[PDB]
Amino acid sequence: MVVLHSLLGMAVLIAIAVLLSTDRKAINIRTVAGAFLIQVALGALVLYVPQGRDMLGEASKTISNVIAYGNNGVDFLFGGLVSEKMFEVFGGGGFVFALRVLPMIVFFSSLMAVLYYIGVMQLLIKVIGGFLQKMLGTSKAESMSAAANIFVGQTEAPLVVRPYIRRMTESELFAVMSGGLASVAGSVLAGYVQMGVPLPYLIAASFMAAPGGLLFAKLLVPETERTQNDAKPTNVIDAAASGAVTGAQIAIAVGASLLAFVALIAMINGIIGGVGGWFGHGDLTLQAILGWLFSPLAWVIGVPWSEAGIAGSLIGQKVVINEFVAYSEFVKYLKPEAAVQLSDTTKAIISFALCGFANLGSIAVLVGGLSIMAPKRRKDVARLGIKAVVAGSLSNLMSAVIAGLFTGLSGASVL
Amino acid sequence: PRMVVLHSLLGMAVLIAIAVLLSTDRKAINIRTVAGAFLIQVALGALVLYVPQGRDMLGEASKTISNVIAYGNNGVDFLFGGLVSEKMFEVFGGGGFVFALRVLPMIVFFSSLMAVLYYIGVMQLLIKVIGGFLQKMLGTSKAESMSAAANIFVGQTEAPLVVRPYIRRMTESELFAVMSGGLASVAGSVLAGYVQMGVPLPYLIAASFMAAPGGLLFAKLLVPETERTQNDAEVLAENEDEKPTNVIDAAASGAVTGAQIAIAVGASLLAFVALIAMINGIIGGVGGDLTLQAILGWLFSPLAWVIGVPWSEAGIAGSLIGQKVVINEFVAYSEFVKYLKPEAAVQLSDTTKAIISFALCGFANLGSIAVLVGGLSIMAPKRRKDVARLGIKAVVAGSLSNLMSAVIAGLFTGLSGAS
Amino acid sequence: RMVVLHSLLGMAVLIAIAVLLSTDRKAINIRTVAGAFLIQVALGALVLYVPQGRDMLGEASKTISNVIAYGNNGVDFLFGGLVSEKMFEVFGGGGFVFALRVLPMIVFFSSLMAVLYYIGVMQLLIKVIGGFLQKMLGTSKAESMSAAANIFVGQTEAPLVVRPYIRRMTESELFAVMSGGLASVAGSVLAGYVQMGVPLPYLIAASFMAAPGGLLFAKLLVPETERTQNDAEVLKPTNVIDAAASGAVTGAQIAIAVGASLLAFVALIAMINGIIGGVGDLTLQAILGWLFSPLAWVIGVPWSEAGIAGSLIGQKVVINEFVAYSEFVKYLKPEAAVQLSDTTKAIISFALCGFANLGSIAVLVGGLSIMAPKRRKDVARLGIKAVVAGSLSNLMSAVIAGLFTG
Ligand SMILES: O=c1ccn([C@@H]2O[C@H](CO)[C@@H](O)[C@H]2O)c(=O)[nH]1
Ligand SMILES: O=c1ccn([C@@H]2O[C@H](CO)[C@@H](O)[C@H]2O)c(=O)[nH]1
Ligand SMILES: O=c1ccn([C@@H]2O[C@H](CO)[C@@H](O)[C@H]2O)c(=O)[nH]1
Ligand code: NA
Ligand code: NA
Ligand code: NA
Repeated sequence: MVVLHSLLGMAVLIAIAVLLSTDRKAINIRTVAGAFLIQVALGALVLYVPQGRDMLGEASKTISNVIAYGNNGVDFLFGGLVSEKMFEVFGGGGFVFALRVLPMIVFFSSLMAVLYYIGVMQLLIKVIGGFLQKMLGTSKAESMSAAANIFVGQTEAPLVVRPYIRRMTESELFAVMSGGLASVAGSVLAGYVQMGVPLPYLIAASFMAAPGGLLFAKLLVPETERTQNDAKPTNVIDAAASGAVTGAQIAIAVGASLLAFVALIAMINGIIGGVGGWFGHGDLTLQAILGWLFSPLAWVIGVPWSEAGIAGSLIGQKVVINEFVAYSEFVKYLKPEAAVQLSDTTKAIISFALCGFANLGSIAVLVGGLSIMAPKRRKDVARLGIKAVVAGSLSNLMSAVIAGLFTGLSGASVL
Repeated sequence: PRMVVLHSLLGMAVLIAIAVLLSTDRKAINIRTVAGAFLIQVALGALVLYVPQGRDMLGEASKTISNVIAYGNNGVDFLFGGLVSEKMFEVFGGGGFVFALRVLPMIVFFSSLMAVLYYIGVMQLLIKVIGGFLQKMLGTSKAESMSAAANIFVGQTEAPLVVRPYIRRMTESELFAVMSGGLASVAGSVLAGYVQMGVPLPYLIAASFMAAPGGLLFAKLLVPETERTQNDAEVLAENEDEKPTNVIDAAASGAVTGAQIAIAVGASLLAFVALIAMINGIIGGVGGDLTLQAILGWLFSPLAWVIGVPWSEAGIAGSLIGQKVVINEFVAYSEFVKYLKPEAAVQLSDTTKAIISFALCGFANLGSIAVLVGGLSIMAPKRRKDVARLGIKAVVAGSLSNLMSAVIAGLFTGLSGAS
Repeated sequence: RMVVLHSLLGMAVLIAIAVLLSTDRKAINIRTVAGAFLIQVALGALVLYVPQGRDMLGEASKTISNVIAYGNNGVDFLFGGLVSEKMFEVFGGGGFVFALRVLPMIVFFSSLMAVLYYIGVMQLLIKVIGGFLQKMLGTSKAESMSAAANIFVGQTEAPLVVRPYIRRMTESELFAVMSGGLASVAGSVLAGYVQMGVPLPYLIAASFMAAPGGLLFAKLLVPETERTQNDAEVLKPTNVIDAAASGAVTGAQIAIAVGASLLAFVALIAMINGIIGGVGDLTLQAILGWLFSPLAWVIGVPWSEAGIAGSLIGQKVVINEFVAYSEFVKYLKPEAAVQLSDTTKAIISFALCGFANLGSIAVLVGGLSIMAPKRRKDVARLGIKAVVAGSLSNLMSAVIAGLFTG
């Protein structure tokens, strides 16, 4: 039974979290059982029942329209280098990453800046964040962080509650970090889409990341102390421009990091290839090692053993490098001309498991940005780095288990 | 048939009227200043378009800068290789023109070029000459004269740098004159950008020079000088800061600055064009063929007709002028150059194309307010609240200035020039 | 066929020029300068003459060439098919897009060196080579570490290892740091020259000879007249991924600044050539070639090719090495009209391998001041003299090259 394989996976994830908990006898049951109940509720809502799949389908239509609007600005700026004739000439190379993926960071950063300026995002965060604190009993600040994290990046997310950060507790801070590592940004989300990644999965994952982030944040470090209970751009054109420039230099940083990471990985594979020549192989790669290593974890979360090696590589690459490298090697399996055709339930698991910033490199990003908001807490942030990555990774896997289960029930994923 | 003078003088009268009606103190208006500015602007406008000797000078200047832009393209050809080559059109067609590779690098080169010209001492002299001419004829203060004269060549934030010890304690009318002169003007860097997009270069040069008196015109009309202009002896100019080591440093530094500027503009344009199409999606979804371009056009259609555009082509000019004010000139020009193509479905009259060219030539938009507020505060932090207050008024001042030159354009492009 | 006299002639002239421009010729440490000259010509004879050394140099060339290939994988990922071979089937000569072929190498090698700094490899290489230079030349530990570091990294990143010692270091030590930076390259832009076409083994050798050559003319122009510090230490990113990412971002904005500088410089040069060609075929290239022709002849270039080498070296000093190399690789094509000898191609490749130009003065002033702001006045004052020192160093390695080729 699929439900047995999924419930087992959920059991493993929750068990590992408790074993890594700082105070196991201090764990708030109402919070974590409520959080787990919400994440699986949203899971059943968007992936199982027809009404929710239609609502999710309408959302995909809307945001894709927005992405298309962004591409109008991309077509204007980069002319025919993003035209259709690129494939007619360069074939697969017709898809230029730096011109089709990175500019979406620029557009959405400006769009989010406009939405913040109008007052739309404050409303959405206040509503969703309010629902969380009312159900889970978490504080207001860490709750608002999760809602922001659904839409914006891990660094931009706590900005809405940034004066509360310098005084907030150990658990509240970790919850902000975990909620940050569990969720992507809307900017890079459209980036994944332009690479070929299924949009509806990314939407659902972004919403599930908020309670899932809180789930493993209250499991690893439950609230042991007292909380703190309480309660600019010139014009709209300035906000749009300010967001564009911000998203521009972010995109340059992202594009430069990927160019370096990919090249370094190939360099490592060259080293492992030579040294591994005496090990009886020589054709060994880092991808295979990660896949062979993370193979058990892939099988636990619902992936068949035949594809557990593949899923292991993608999950492995995600944590040690980033999600972009993972998704870049993942879309290669989504091609209809692929030698190895993945199952539908597998693709859903991976799509949810990979949707997160939880990696070794995001730690320094957290440290830098979260310190600018709270400099005296900088030592605390860097200390909770690894544990937060774990919390974020477990949140992604929880969403993956839930996803693979509901696709095993009534399946759906267009090629 | 020579009724154009009536239609033009009407437009001139309307533009000056709107200014006077929006003035802070109508009885404080210095007639010798505003009549001088209007007379100078129409004199320059006539001279370069009308008389043969003036057309030759504008043509000589055009050929000079055209060669400069060509020199810049050598660097572009070097850096981006064949992505800016001729066979880009043989392959991609119209899409062979890559805006990021054809336009933005010109911002880099000219920013480095102007850095060299400021280093040799050339630009300080030109500003000192033209600025001195404006304080003699218009009676405006020394500071606002240098700023207005500077704005002809450089940007709105870079221009007041030559008078930055004056900015701290200058009056509102002077402060408003600096802001207006910056909004009614362009930058030589982005000017070369418009040229590559297809915009007529001679019109740009003419509009750039008319920006200074036209700026001071509506600056002294909206906010006249009711206080004392500072004298040199009373001002102590706080020291120094960086001066570039040598000419190679100056060129390299200016290039890097122009590079990050080109990045900021490029990203802003990607966002703006996208957000515009997103608004068209919202409107088109709520309303069907209704777009923001059409609304802005239908809205500014009368104002387009006032300045001398035929009603058949008034809707188009309305969209372009509209898009300029609410977004920027790059978006306006990008839509304008499509009407300049020989195989274009919609064909405009020669006089209309000129009117639009001059009307669009200016930084007068809602975004430039925040640009001024930022850069002008770095020079004088105590005046930041005052700058932000006069933001909208100054944009209007810049708009009226650009429109005034456009009226003059249509009037003297009302014959056989066609430069 | 004994150009050994012509080479020794070149060495003599260069050293003589250095001595004449010195502050205190009576304070020159002979053991230091003769040692530095001895080491530089020893390295030359090792990697360019004797078989066992050419092999090691060839192996290092092969290794780094593989590293470069690994970097291109990341480049192929980012910029897709605009770096494919189809570009040549379409655009031909223009298929080679500089901004896409060369600049991203700076990003990759700035991240890689950041990793090597993180692992602890570079700290070891600096400590070993630096200790070798303080023992043989008698130079202070700090200025030896900086010179050794300048082999791998840039002029502003090299003194970062001896950063706390810069505030209290002497006039001669400071100049030696500046000279070491101007006489040397970075591994980032080194891979950039390789992608243009410039022979990798020459770039390898030149980068290693840069350190003792820099120390040579630094202790010649301003010898140590004060008391120094004896012992010195080499001496943060959260993890290796942070270091690799940070190095990439730094290299990115660096690549932006470099590319923009080239676009301007190239365009400004074409503008000057347009001014000169006015009525009221002479170019800035030819003029600089006409001026630096004698100095090109002294270092061992045949007079028939002295005009060409003069332009290239001339452009290097007044503009930069990228502009110089970009017009030098045109002579390395088999389809070129003017062919050059193998010895000349080696001479120019070594002479142009350095940041020593008029524009690098401001770069030194900027970065070296961030490390020691009270010494900013001293750095700017010694700017031109340091450019001379770096230039003479590159010329020395060029003489050594032309000598040991054959
Ligand atoms: O808005 C963003 C986008 C990216 N990143 C960082 O960049 C990596 C690649 O997108 C992510 O994993 C994350 O560490 C952020 O912190 N915020
Ligand atoms: O040198 C420049 C170029 C552009 N801009 C700003 O960027 C907008 C688009 O060019 C202009 O309207 C102006 O606000 C400047 O301020 N200075
Ligand atoms: O790592 C580097 C690379 C370049 N440059 C500066 O940039 C110029 C062009 O590469 C060089 O001459 C030098 O002045 C540095 O300072 N450090
Ligand atoms: Na997020
Ligand atoms: Na201006
Ligand atoms: Na160096």
